[PDB]
Amino acid sequence: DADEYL
Amino acid sequence: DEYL
Amino acid sequence: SPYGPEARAELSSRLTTLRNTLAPATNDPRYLQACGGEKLNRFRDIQCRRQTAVRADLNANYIQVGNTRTIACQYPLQSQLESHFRMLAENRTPVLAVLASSSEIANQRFGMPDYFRQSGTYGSITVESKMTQQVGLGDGIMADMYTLTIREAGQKTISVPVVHVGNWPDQTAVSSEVTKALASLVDQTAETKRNMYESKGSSAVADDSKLRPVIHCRAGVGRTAQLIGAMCMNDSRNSQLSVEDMVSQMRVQRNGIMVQKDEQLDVLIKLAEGQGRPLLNS
Repeated sequence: DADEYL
Repeated sequence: DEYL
Repeated sequence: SPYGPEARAELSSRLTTLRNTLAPATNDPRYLQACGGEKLNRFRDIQCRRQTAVRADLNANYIQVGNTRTIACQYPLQSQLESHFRMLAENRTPVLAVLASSSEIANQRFGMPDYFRQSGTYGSITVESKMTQQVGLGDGIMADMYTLTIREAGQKTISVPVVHVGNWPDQTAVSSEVTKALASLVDQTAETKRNMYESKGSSAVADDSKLRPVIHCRAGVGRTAQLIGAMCMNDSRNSQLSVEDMVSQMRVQRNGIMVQKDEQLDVLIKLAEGQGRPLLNS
Protein backbone atom coordinates (compact mmCIF):
# COMPACT_ATOMS: atom_id res chain seq x y z
CA ASP A 1 0.00 0.00 0.00
CA ALA A 2 1.09 3.60 -0.66
CA ASP A 3 1.09 4.44 3.05
CA GLU A 4 2.31 1.12 4.47
CA TYR A 5 5.41 2.80 5.89
CA LEU A 6 3.28 5.16 7.99
CA ASP B 1 28.39 34.64 -0.86
CA GLU B 2 31.08 33.39 1.53
CA TYR B 3 30.61 31.62 4.87
CA LEU B 4 34.10 32.50 6.11
CA SER C 1 50.09 13.74 28.09
CA PRO C 2 48.10 12.36 25.12
CA TYR C 3 45.70 15.28 25.68
CA GLY C 4 48.29 17.92 26.52
CA PRO C 5 49.22 21.10 24.59
CA GLU C 6 51.87 19.26 22.55
CA ALA C 7 49.40 16.69 21.23
CA ARG C 8 46.74 19.34 20.61
CA ALA C 9 49.24 21.41 18.64
CA GLU C 10 50.23 18.40 16.52
CA LEU C 11 46.58 17.57 15.81
CA SER C 12 45.91 21.15 14.73
CA SER C 13 49.02 21.03 12.52
CA ARG C 14 47.88 17.94 10.64
CA LEU C 15 44.31 19.22 10.24
CA THR C 16 45.44 22.65 9.02
CA THR C 17 47.52 21.02 6.30
CA LEU C 18 44.55 18.92 5.18
CA ARG C 19 42.22 21.92 4.92
CA ASN C 20 44.63 23.73 2.61
CA THR C 21 45.12 20.70 0.37
CA LEU C 22 41.34 20.31 0.12
CA ALA C 23 40.81 23.96 -0.83
CA PRO C 24 38.52 24.14 -3.90
CA ALA C 25 39.98 25.28 -7.21
CA THR C 26 38.29 26.48 -10.39
CA ASN C 27 36.17 23.67 -11.86
CA ASP C 28 37.84 21.30 -9.40
CA PRO C 29 37.27 17.65 -10.45
CA ARG C 30 37.05 16.75 -6.76
CA TYR C 31 33.98 18.93 -6.21
CA LEU C 32 30.45 18.90 -7.59
CA GLN C 33 29.89 21.67 -10.15
CA ALA C 34 26.62 23.52 -10.78
CA CYS C 35 24.77 21.73 -13.60
CA GLY C 36 24.29 25.10 -15.28
CA GLY C 37 21.50 27.48 -14.37
CA GLU C 38 20.36 27.58 -10.75
CA LYS C 39 22.77 27.97 -7.85
CA LEU C 40 24.09 24.80 -6.22
CA ASN C 41 26.28 26.06 -3.38
CA ARG C 42 24.79 28.31 -0.69
CA PHE C 43 28.36 29.60 -0.19
CA ARG C 44 31.03 29.61 -2.92
CA ASP C 45 33.65 28.63 -0.34
CA ILE C 46 31.74 25.56 0.92
CA GLN C 47 31.83 22.87 -1.80
CA CYS C 48 30.45 19.32 -2.08
CA ARG C 49 32.80 16.36 -2.62
CA ARG C 50 31.82 14.91 -6.00
CA GLN C 51 32.67 11.25 -5.37
CA THR C 52 30.47 11.14 -2.25
CA ALA C 53 27.69 13.44 -3.45
CA VAL C 54 24.15 12.21 -2.79
CA ARG C 55 22.53 14.13 -5.66
CA ALA C 56 23.81 16.12 -8.64
CA ASP C 57 21.61 19.08 -7.71
CA LEU C 58 22.22 19.15 -3.95
CA ASN C 59 25.17 20.19 -1.77
CA ALA C 60 25.13 17.06 0.41
CA ASN C 61 27.52 14.16 1.02
CA TYR C 62 27.55 10.58 2.21
CA ILE C 63 29.97 10.39 5.15
CA GLN C 64 31.28 7.34 7.00
CA VAL C 65 33.35 7.94 10.14
CA GLY C 66 34.74 4.60 11.24
CA ASN C 67 31.60 2.43 11.01
CA THR C 68 29.14 5.35 11.42
CA ARG C 69 27.16 6.17 8.27
CA THR C 70 25.46 9.55 7.82
CA ILE C 71 24.68 12.31 5.33
CA ALA C 72 25.83 15.90 5.89
CA CYS C 73 24.46 18.80 3.82
CA GLN C 74 23.96 22.56 3.63
CA TYR C 75 20.60 24.09 4.54
CA PRO C 76 18.62 23.57 1.32
CA LEU C 77 18.01 26.56 -0.95
CA GLN C 78 14.42 27.33 -1.87
CA SER C 79 14.91 25.90 -5.37
CA GLN C 80 16.38 22.70 -3.92
CA LEU C 81 13.50 21.80 -1.59
CA GLU C 82 11.71 19.40 -3.97
CA SER C 83 14.94 17.46 -4.52
CA HIS C 84 15.73 17.62 -0.79
CA PHE C 85 12.37 16.03 0.09
CA ARG C 86 12.72 13.32 -2.56
CA MET C 87 16.20 12.55 -1.18
CA LEU C 88 14.76 12.30 2.34
CA ALA C 89 11.97 9.96 1.21
CA GLU C 90 14.11 7.64 -0.93
CA ASN C 91 16.72 7.40 1.87
CA ARG C 92 13.98 6.16 4.25
CA THR C 93 15.55 8.76 6.56
CA PRO C 94 15.51 7.51 10.17
CA VAL C 95 16.12 11.02 11.54
CA LEU C 96 16.74 14.55 10.24
CA ALA C 97 18.72 16.76 12.65
CA VAL C 98 18.51 20.51 11.95
CA LEU C 99 20.96 22.65 13.92
CA ALA C 100 20.21 26.01 12.28
CA SER C 101 18.82 28.59 14.72
CA SER C 102 15.30 29.96 14.55
CA SER C 103 16.94 33.40 14.21
CA GLU C 104 18.79 32.35 11.05
CA ILE C 105 15.67 30.72 9.58
CA ALA C 106 13.66 33.87 10.33
CA ASN C 107 16.23 36.12 8.64
CA GLN C 108 14.85 36.53 5.11
CA ARG C 109 18.21 37.75 3.79
CA PHE C 110 19.67 34.32 4.61
CA GLY C 111 17.32 32.41 2.31
CA MET C 112 16.71 29.52 4.71
CA PRO C 113 13.11 28.31 4.16
CA ASP C 114 11.19 26.96 7.15
CA TYR C 115 10.42 23.68 5.44
CA PHE C 116 9.95 21.45 8.50
CA ARG C 117 7.85 23.43 10.99
CA GLN C 118 4.98 23.99 8.57
CA SER C 119 3.16 22.03 5.88
CA GLY C 120 3.50 22.89 2.22
CA THR C 121 3.67 22.00 -1.46
CA TYR C 122 6.93 21.84 -3.40
CA GLY C 123 6.44 20.91 -7.04
CA SER C 124 4.87 17.45 -7.14
CA ILE C 125 5.60 16.84 -3.46
CA THR C 126 3.28 17.67 -0.55
CA VAL C 127 4.57 17.77 3.04
CA GLU C 128 2.72 17.65 6.35
CA SER C 129 4.43 18.78 9.58
CA LYS C 130 3.30 17.60 13.02
CA MET C 131 4.81 18.48 16.39
CA THR C 132 5.84 15.63 18.67
CA GLN C 133 8.03 15.62 21.83
CA GLN C 134 10.46 18.16 23.30
CA VAL C 135 13.70 17.07 24.98
CA GLY C 136 15.93 19.27 27.11
CA LEU C 137 19.65 18.83 26.39
CA GLY C 138 21.02 20.96 29.23
CA ASP C 139 22.19 24.58 29.55
CA GLY C 140 18.73 25.62 28.35
CA ILE C 141 19.37 24.08 24.94
CA MET C 142 16.14 22.50 23.70
CA ALA C 143 15.49 19.83 21.08
CA ASP C 144 12.08 20.30 19.42
CA MET C 145 10.86 17.24 17.54
CA TYR C 146 8.50 16.86 14.59
CA THR C 147 7.33 14.35 12.04
CA LEU C 148 7.38 15.24 8.32
CA THR C 149 5.09 13.20 6.08
CA ILE C 150 6.18 13.34 2.44
CA ARG C 151 3.64 12.47 -0.27
CA GLU C 152 4.16 12.20 -4.04
CA ALA C 153 2.00 10.62 -6.76
CA GLY C 154 3.40 7.22 -7.71
CA GLN C 155 5.75 7.08 -4.73
CA LYS C 156 5.46 5.48 -1.29
CA THR C 157 4.49 7.98 1.44
CA ILE C 158 7.32 8.44 3.94
CA SER C 159 7.35 10.05 7.39
CA VAL C 160 10.63 11.44 8.73
CA PRO C 161 11.43 12.14 12.41
CA VAL C 162 12.93 15.61 12.89
CA VAL C 163 15.15 16.83 15.75
CA HIS C 164 15.50 20.62 15.69
CA VAL C 165 17.83 22.52 17.99
CA GLY C 166 16.81 26.15 17.45
CA ASN C 167 19.05 27.82 20.05
CA TRP C 168 22.54 26.89 18.77
CA PRO C 169 23.95 30.06 17.11
CA ASP C 170 26.41 29.77 14.23
CA GLN C 171 30.18 30.01 14.70
CA THR C 172 29.74 28.66 18.24
CA ALA C 173 29.95 25.35 20.09
CA VAL C 174 27.62 24.07 22.79
CA SER C 175 29.21 22.15 25.70
CA SER C 176 30.48 18.59 25.38
CA GLU C 177 27.71 17.61 27.82
CA VAL C 178 24.97 19.12 25.63
CA THR C 179 26.55 17.62 22.51
CA LYS C 180 26.70 14.16 24.07
CA ALA C 181 23.03 14.41 25.01
CA LEU C 182 22.14 15.54 21.48
CA ALA C 183 24.05 12.70 19.85
CA SER C 184 22.28 10.21 22.12
CA LEU C 185 18.85 11.63 21.21
CA VAL C 186 19.58 11.62 17.49
CA ASP C 187 20.93 8.05 17.53
CA GLN C 188 18.01 6.81 19.65
CA THR C 189 15.50 8.45 17.34
CA ALA C 190 17.15 6.84 14.30
CA GLU C 191 17.28 3.42 15.97
CA THR C 192 13.54 3.44 16.68
CA LYS C 193 12.69 4.44 13.09
CA ARG C 194 15.25 2.09 11.51
CA ASN C 195 13.80 -0.80 13.53
CA MET C 196 10.33 -0.02 12.15
CA TYR C 197 11.61 -0.35 8.57
CA GLU C 198 13.29 -3.66 9.47
CA SER C 199 10.08 -5.05 10.98
CA LYS C 200 8.34 -4.31 7.67
CA GLY C 201 11.09 -5.96 5.62
CA SER C 202 12.21 -2.79 3.85
CA SER C 203 14.66 -3.27 0.98
CA ALA C 204 16.52 -0.21 2.27
CA VAL C 205 18.16 -2.41 4.91
CA ALA C 206 20.25 -3.92 2.10
CA ASP C 207 21.33 -0.58 0.64
CA ASP C 208 24.45 1.02 2.12
CA SER C 209 23.31 4.37 0.73
CA LYS C 210 19.98 4.35 2.57
CA LEU C 211 18.67 4.56 6.16
CA ARG C 212 21.24 7.24 6.97
CA PRO C 213 20.68 10.01 9.51
CA VAL C 214 20.71 13.41 7.73
CA ILE C 215 22.29 16.38 9.52
CA HIS C 216 22.56 20.05 8.54
CA CYS C 217 22.98 23.51 10.01
CA ARG C 218 23.52 26.47 7.67
CA ALA C 219 26.70 25.54 5.76
CA GLY C 220 26.86 21.94 6.97
CA VAL C 221 30.46 22.21 8.22
CA GLY C 222 30.53 23.63 11.75
CA ARG C 223 27.68 22.61 14.02
CA THR C 224 27.00 19.60 11.78
CA ALA C 225 30.57 18.31 12.12
CA GLN C 226 30.54 18.70 15.91
CA LEU C 227 27.42 16.52 16.11
CA ILE C 228 28.67 13.92 13.62
CA GLY C 229 31.91 13.59 15.57
CA ALA C 230 29.95 13.06 18.80
CA MET C 231 27.75 10.48 17.06
CA CYS C 232 30.69 8.39 15.91
CA MET C 233 32.04 8.32 19.45
CA ASN C 234 28.61 7.03 20.54
CA ASP C 235 29.02 4.07 18.13
CA SER C 236 30.16 0.97 20.06
CA ARG C 237 31.87 -0.34 16.92
CA ASN C 238 34.43 2.48 16.65
CA SER C 239 36.98 1.49 19.29
CA GLN C 240 40.43 3.00 18.61
CA LEU C 241 39.09 5.46 16.02
CA SER C 242 41.08 8.66 16.72
CA VAL C 243 40.07 12.31 16.61
CA GLU C 244 42.55 12.66 13.74
CA ASP C 245 40.69 9.88 11.87
CA MET C 246 37.27 11.45 12.55
CA VAL C 247 38.07 14.92 11.27
CA SER C 248 40.22 13.73 8.35
CA GLN C 249 37.36 11.45 7.24
CA MET C 250 34.70 14.18 7.41
CA ARG C 251 36.97 16.56 5.47
CA VAL C 252 37.95 14.11 2.74
CA GLN C 253 34.29 13.09 2.29
CA ARG C 254 32.69 16.58 2.15
CA ASN C 255 35.14 19.52 2.27
CA GLY C 256 38.18 20.81 4.15
CA ILE C 257 36.09 23.06 6.37
CA MET C 258 34.39 20.27 8.39
CA VAL C 259 34.85 21.24 12.05
CA GLN C 260 35.27 24.94 11.38
CA LYS C 261 35.82 26.59 14.77
CA ASP C 262 38.60 25.67 17.19
CA GLU C 263 36.03 25.54 19.98
CA GLN C 264 34.15 22.84 18.05
CA LEU C 265 37.31 20.76 17.76
CA ASP C 266 37.90 21.22 21.50
CA VAL C 267 34.51 19.64 22.18
CA LEU C 268 35.50 16.54 20.21
CA ILE C 269 38.83 16.43 22.04
CA LYS C 270 37.08 16.65 25.41
CA LEU C 271 34.64 13.89 24.48
CA ALA C 272 37.53 11.71 23.33
CA GLU C 273 39.49 12.28 26.54
CA GLY C 274 36.45 11.21 28.54
CA GLN C 275 36.54 7.86 26.74
CA GLY C 276 40.31 7.46 26.78
CA ARG C 277 40.12 7.65 22.98
CA PRO C 278 43.33 8.68 21.13
CA LEU C 279 43.63 12.15 19.59
CA LEU C 280 46.37 11.20 17.11
CA ASN C 281 47.44 8.17 15.05
CA SER C 282 50.79 6.57 15.95
